[PDB]
Amino acid sequence: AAVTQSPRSKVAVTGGKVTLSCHQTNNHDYMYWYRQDTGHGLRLIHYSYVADSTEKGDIPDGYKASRPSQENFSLILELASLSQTAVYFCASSAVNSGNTLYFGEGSRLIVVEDLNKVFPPEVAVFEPSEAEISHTQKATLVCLATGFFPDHVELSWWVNGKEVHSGVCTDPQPLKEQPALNDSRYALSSRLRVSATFWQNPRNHFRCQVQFYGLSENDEWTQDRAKPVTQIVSAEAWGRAD
Amino acid sequence: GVYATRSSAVRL
Amino acid sequence: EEHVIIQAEFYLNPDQSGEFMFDFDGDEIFHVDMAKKETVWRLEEFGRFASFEAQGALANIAVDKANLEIMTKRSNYTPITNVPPEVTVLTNSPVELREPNVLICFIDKFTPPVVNVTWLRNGKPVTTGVSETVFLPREDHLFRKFHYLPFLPSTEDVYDCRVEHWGLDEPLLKHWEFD
Amino acid sequence: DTRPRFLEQVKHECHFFNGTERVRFLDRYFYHQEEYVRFDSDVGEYRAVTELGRPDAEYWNSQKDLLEQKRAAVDTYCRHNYGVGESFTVQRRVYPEVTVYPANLLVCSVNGFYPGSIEVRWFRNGQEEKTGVVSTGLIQNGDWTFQTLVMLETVPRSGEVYTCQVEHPSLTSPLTVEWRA
Amino acid sequence: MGDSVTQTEGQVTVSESKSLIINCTYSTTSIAYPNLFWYVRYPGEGLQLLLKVITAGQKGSSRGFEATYNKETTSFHLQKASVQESDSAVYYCALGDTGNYKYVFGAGTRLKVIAHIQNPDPAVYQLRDSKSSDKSVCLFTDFDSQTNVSQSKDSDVYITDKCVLDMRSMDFKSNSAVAWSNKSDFACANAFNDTFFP
Ligand SMILES: *[C@@H]1O[C@H](CO)[C@@H](O[C@@H]2O[C@H](CO)[C@@H](O)[C@H](O)[C@H]2NC(C)=O)[C@H](O)[C@H]1NC(C)=O
Ligand SMILES: *[C@@H]1O[C@H](CO)[C@@H](O[C@@H]2O[C@H](CO)[C@@H](O)[C@H](O)[C@H]2NC(C)=O)[C@H](O)[C@H]1NC(C)=O
Ligand SMILES: *[C@@H]1O[C@H](CO)[C@@H](O)[C@H](O)[C@H]1NC(C)=O
Repeated sequence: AAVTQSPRSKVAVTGGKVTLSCHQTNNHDYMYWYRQDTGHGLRLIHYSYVADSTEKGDIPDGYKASRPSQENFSLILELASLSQTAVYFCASSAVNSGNTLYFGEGSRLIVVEDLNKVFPPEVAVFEPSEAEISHTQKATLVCLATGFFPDHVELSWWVNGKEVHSGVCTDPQPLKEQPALNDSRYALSSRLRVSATFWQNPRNHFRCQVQFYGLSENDEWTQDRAKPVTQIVSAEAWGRAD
Repeated sequence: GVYATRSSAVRL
Repeated sequence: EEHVIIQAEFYLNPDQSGEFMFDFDGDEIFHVDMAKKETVWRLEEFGRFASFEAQGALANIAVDKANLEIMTKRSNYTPITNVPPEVTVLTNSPVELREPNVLICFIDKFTPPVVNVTWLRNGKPVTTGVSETVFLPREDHLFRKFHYLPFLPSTEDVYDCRVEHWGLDEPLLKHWEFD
Repeated sequence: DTRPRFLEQVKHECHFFNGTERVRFLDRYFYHQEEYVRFDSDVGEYRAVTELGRPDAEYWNSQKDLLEQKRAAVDTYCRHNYGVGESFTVQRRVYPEVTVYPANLLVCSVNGFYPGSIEVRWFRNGQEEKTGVVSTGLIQNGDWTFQTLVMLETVPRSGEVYTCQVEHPSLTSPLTVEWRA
Repeated sequence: MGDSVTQTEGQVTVSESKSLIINCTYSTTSIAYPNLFWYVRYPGEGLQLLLKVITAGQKGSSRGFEATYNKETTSFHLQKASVQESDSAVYYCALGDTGNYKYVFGAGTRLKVIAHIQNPDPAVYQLRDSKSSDKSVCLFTDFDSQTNVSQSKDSDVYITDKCVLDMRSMDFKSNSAVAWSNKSDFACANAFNDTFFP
């Protein structure tokens, strides 16, 4: 609401131009662009405290900034490199707020070498075992998403058309199917646990939804397969009385 | 030691 | 023990001149070179014991420039009335022939903070060894300033400190001679 | 170039009493030479000094995060900066140089000392004079040193001894200079 | 030898209703008087302020978290008495200098909240696909919070770590892990490794 940046996800090729936009509605004087790496933390790329001017931060190599008005601060990558894949965060602050930082939602950027290594996921749901039912009077459904690239996916469970959360337990991060390669496709699973009687109701509908982030429009696609755009892939199952 | 800047407030 | 530290800023339109300095008990700790974006210490020793991030001063200056534009319009474009300076010339040490000394030109009680100061010897300009301070705040919110001239006293040399200011009708000449 | 000028000033002020034990902070805004709004740490809010600053007082007092910094500046700014330069500002001591020379008037020239708190005395035959003693007062050279001149209106008699005595926090025992016939 | 914020490295896993303490100390050479901040980043969301303190000696608190600005030991340790399922996020310790642009961030600490179990019943089960009954997966579940799941065997078998509970789950909190393969010459008993294994 205060600071909004776009796009939230992008996939681009090496040597291509990527620009990240950032808008704030707080009339703040400072704007910043940070980079989020898992082992390094949050590093400053460029900042601005006055319009039409930009100051270089700590790691400005390979990035360029521009602040054409007090409300907008863009980050331009002239020739995108593999080293520039990270989550980019925009921020603002002003003295009238004591220079506390306000952050945007984040821009997750993945850069690849051929753009044809991105695949949407394949989703399947597995029904509970009778052994669990007889032993614990509980039923655990397992969802499995495989063969997707990049690993930017969000998984959710839907029971009778409404999202559920109680009983859901998802993996912390996807695992690499080919952990030796730098272009490995990923896999992710999640568990939904209910009562035995709830699963034994044939009127109860279970659906596993996987939000995938991939290509956008205006991306040249000349492959036999379908263009791996940002989409949702789903797998469902119905309860069984016996 | 490092001197602190006290900030000037911004009107309007 | 009574002490006063002041962080003093001004901004001047339409000259677009800004200043940022710290005052301790009437003396300058440091100011920021707005052009070079650098901290300048009044005494070189100060830079061995303390430091300052100048971008804080540049931030305050950009804010003061924006506040001034809003205040100019809110005052219905009421401008400043010039106040001419008082000028006095003294030495920092009792004078003796050929013993090194310094002429001090004290420019005081004036606004806006813009002046032209010139040292003259026998009516000709001199620049060897000269140095000067920035504009120093006064408690009545006018300004003061020092200009310095190291020199060897003689019976045959005469000196003048020539200051120009928009509040003066003609350049003010403050004269100094041996004894 | 007779164009009109417009002057913005800002003074952030830290007043120290008994070291850093009492501290008063002032966030002061000026238009030309007119103070129009100020924050006093003893008040806790911005107050308009003139009607020209009533909009700024009302708006800034609505910025609670702005007030939190000002209300804390006695600690986060005043006492902080005091400590940062203490060793070369509060603790600065420079010895005065003392020179006596005849001007029927004797001058005692005390030059180059810091800080300004000083006492200069004239003595005639071991007795301190009070008539005919005039002083320039404290004169700031602009470079962290003071000077001061103290004149003695006296009728020099043969054998009389005149002594100038300077007391200064940088000295463990007063400095004295003598002038005779 | 400059500016730095040192945080608890990597991840930190805690069970529900249990205490938490995240380490944060700092060392500065170009800051004047720091303000101290904790920022939190929940899954999917961006960064947002959790708490802050302006003057040394005082503490901020929000959502049951607490941190004290301590200038004696230049620390800002984040604490919470009873952790909730909604407290799973990445926590960043930071300091800023209010009069300029400077900010120093720590490397961030990930919090994983898991189920608190006092009646464990560790066992593995076998599930079938709802479309082709040929595909199958194994499920290790109902184990205590002390159990650590090893991950290896062969490169054509996959195993996940302990799952993180849903941020807004309020029931059926159970630790679980899943394994699957394609070799069709290994079963759920051979996978992973007193429990149950039918
Ligand atoms: C700037 O102009 C406004 C408008 O003329 C001034 O406000 C008026 O001030 C007079 C007093 O001199 C009042 O009698 C009026 O009622 C005010 N309002 C209006 C609409 O006229 C304001 O005082 C001026 N500011 C300065 C600094 O002179
Ligand atoms: C200080 O001296 C300069 C001389 O360079 C004066 O400014 C220039 O000359 C005319 C007057 O002779 C000014 O009107 C122009 O604005 C100046 N031209 C420049 C600077 O390129 C300046 O006005 C003097 N300042 C004062 C306060 O007397
Ligand atoms: C001056 O400073 C401190 C205050 O805590 C103390 O040493 C001393 O008692 C103070 N003097 C007075 C008169 O309060």
